[PDB]
Amino acid sequence: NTKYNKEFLLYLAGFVDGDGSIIAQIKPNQSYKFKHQLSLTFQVTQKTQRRWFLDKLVDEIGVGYVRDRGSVSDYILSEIKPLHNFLTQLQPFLKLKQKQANLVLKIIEQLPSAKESPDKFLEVCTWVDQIAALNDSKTRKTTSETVRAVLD
Amino acid sequence: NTKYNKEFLLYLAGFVDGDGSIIAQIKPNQSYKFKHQLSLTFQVTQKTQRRWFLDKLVDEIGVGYVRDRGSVSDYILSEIKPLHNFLTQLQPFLKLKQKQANLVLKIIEQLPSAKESPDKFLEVCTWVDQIAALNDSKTRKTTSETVRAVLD
DNA sequence: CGAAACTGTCTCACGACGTTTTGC
DNA sequence: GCAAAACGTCGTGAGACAGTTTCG
Ligand SMILES: [Ca+2]
Ligand SMILES: [Ca+2]
Ligand SMILES: [Ca+2]
Repeated sequence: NTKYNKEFLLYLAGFVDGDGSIIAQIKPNQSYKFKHQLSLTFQVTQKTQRRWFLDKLVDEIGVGYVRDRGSVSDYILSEIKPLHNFLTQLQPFLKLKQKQANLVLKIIEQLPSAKESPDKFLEVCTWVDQIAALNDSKTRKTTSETVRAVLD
Repeated sequence: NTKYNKEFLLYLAGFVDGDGSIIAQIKPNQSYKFKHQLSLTFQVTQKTQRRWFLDKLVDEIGVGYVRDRGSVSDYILSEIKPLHNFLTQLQPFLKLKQKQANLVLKIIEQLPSAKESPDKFLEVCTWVDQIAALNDSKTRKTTSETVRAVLD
């Protein structure tokens, strides 16, 4: 439950609004009660020759990791608890991705809840829809509508 | 000669390191003495549906303008004086583009002497080589080397 | 089972120039 | 003659997912 310096949050919020992404996904997966996993991800993408900057975010944020994918790299943070702590503090300084950060926080708080009702889980999936709508979504497939394959 | 708020600068620096570009160019033009114009530009690019963010920047920075170019728009700041003032205050919070910022600042401060000595003009055209090397330059064509057509 | 990771890629939304036209 | 504006383009450097797997 680390407390972040405001100057750091202000700059990073700007950077996140730029090269960052706040993602919410519904991943079909049979091992789950509702045959889908609710996935949340905070990420920052950057050309690999500049990964030092992402590695630094790992150290500064105190959690997450950097993944290499060729000419580009990403700082990824998915652990729900640290993500909630982080987005809570980052959120007030965001200008382009604040709505989605808030939706993510809202989803996180409703996870245990939605993981018990086919309709509560479906409501949460509705939140995921909104986040995707707010992002420049171009290759999305699984939506709350598709999860509504739960009826039967 | 406007003084910007620190939290505004902190956020913007991060956003600039993300979607911005600090540019220096040598534009071949016959109307100039040394057949080239020293052009400097600070710009922030964004998908046109988010043009409001760029329009808002024009108000917050107090100078500059937004141009449209298809699916994308750009906030542009070229006026050398407000540019110098703006970058002077932003530069300390930059992390990926701090070097190019200080170089632009330096080019501006040396512009006057650059007009006289055809040799100082080439040394300034050096500063611009440096800036392009720092950016992810890939379509550049006019360098200090080409300027050396100042040999007759 | 389920939190989180490992792995790959579609379609841009940017970055970083260049070329031309003004205007004092 | 130089500053600032206009208008147009190369080649990504991002964003935003998808899909399958690890293992307490
Ligand atoms: Ca962006
Ligand atoms: Ca960037
Ligand atoms: Ca970007």
